[PDB]
Amino acid sequence: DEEQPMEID
Amino acid sequence: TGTTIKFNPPTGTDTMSTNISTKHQCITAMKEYESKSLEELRLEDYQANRK
Amino acid sequence: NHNPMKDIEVTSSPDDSIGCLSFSPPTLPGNFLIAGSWANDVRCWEVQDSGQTIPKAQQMHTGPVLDVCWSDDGSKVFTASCDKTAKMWDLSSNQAIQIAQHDAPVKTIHWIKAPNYSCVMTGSWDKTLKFWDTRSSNPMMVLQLPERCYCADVIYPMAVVATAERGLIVYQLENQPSEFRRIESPLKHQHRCVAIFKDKQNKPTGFALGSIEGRVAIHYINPPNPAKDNFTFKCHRSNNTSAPQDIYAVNGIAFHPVHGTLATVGSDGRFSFWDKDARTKLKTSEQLDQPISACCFNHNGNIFAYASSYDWSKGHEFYNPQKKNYIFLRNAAEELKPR
Repeated sequence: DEEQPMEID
Repeated sequence: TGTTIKFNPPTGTDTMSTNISTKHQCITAMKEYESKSLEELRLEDYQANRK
Repeated sequence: NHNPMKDIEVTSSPDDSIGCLSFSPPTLPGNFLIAGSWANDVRCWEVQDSGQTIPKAQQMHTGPVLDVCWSDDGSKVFTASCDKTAKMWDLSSNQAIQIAQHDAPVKTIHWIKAPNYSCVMTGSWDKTLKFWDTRSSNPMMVLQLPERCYCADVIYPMAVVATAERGLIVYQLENQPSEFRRIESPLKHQHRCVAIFKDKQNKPTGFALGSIEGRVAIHYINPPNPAKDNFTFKCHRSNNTSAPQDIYAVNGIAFHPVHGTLATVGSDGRFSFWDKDARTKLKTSEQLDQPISACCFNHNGNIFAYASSYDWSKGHEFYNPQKKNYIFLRNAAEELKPR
């Protein structure tokens, strides 16, 4: 799949 | 003991800066259940035959 | 629909929801998979390089099996159950004996191979962490936990235990198990899964921790700038839509043994692959018609096993004994290679 940035707190 | 109380997802808020509204789709997020674990509740249901 | 990823199904899968998975060590030739279920059984399949599964043996507890693990030589399988006991299961003879007893269900079981000792560690809802030599009925060591044990992991020389009420403790294991540090937990809601990860030299260096609120924490034991080097990230959520976001529980976390990347499986019925150094999401599966209850890797990281099972995330009313459970196998070595 498609590498994406993480949603970091 | 057990999950006799109906499941009702708690409402909350998170950020994505703008807040967004959220639903906690896990029973132990409820106040009636927050002091027990998923497995703990399930065993309690099994021992009472609430399947 | 049941298998949206078109992955391989383990034939003769458990009758009830699957609680735990475990692959054989590298000291065993080939690959053997163990699963405990809520029908009180422990089962063992041989996975074959072609992908075919062969059921090899089954043992029995008197209550649901919550955890399983192997011994370093791959000769014994250890099982932990809600009947408040844990068993040692000799595969060649197919006999199993009791080696541990608690006052509450036994949530976690791990094998410690230290240069100078070997034992089984059990973590239980009776708020104790106990270690057994598998010969004596008396535990070799007993430590008190801050509340009920919810999940744990071991990679010598380190152990991590997470409990109810955000209890989080790291253990040092050299010579004799001892409490190393009580961590002020980075998560604010129920702890659910923990997995230890190693540094560039195969040295255990920190852990990943999953809560019920769609969050995983990355925690280094001793980093140079903990404010920036430790972090949490959101996962197993819904979503272009203003409808409220649906937050599911993180059910399992496992690290790929060679790439150092990680997998998480969730009550949302998906698995996601992650690179915690690049802080990126590598893949997310399609949705399965029920939660993913557990996951794990084989010894060389060429089989990703995940279990499709209800997890009681919505209580008793959403349980369908009618509905089948599966264990799926996926080759995700290339999928989990960084960059």
